[PDB]
Amino acid sequence: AQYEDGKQYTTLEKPVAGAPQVLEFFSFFCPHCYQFEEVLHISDNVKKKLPEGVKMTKYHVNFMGGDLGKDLTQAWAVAMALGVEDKVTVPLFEGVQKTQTIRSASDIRDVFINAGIKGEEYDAAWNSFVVKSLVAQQEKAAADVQLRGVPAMFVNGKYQLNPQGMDTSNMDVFVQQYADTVKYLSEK
Repeated sequence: AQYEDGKQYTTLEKPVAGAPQVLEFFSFFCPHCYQFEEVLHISDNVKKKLPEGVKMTKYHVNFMGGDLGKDLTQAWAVAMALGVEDKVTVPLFEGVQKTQTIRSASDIRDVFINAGIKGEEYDAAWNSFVVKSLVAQQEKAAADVQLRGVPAMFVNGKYQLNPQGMDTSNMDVFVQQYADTVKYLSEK
């Protein structure tokens, strides 16, 4: 077949019930994740090809970057709670991987302040039990699929994208292959 298990995707032997339709995991410490965001715009290109009626979910993971890794998972919970993902994603990536100016929870906070989220509002969210449970949700989703690597994308709790199985001579062609695979898996 054109799309084959073990080629563009793998199938989870232990499927995950109730999982989000399109679920992406990333880390601000993750170099392919940086590429996926700034150079490839994977999430965006996937969304443009998904059917009417599907929501996309993106969660941060703990297993990279130790203490700062966890802080970032909490900050991403804050970003989801306040709905400011599209404002902090790039400066967090660049602060961690490019300028390396993010070294503490305070430095993460600075990114949000510079993005126009008020201090009061950030700190209130940071310490909120709504953010606690959003952190809990990120960890649980990752735990359910035994996640040891990012970037990762899962479709309907049953299929995992396999970007290693797609051509990388052309960045554009890779992105469309990725997105088309998501669509196909989606319709499966």
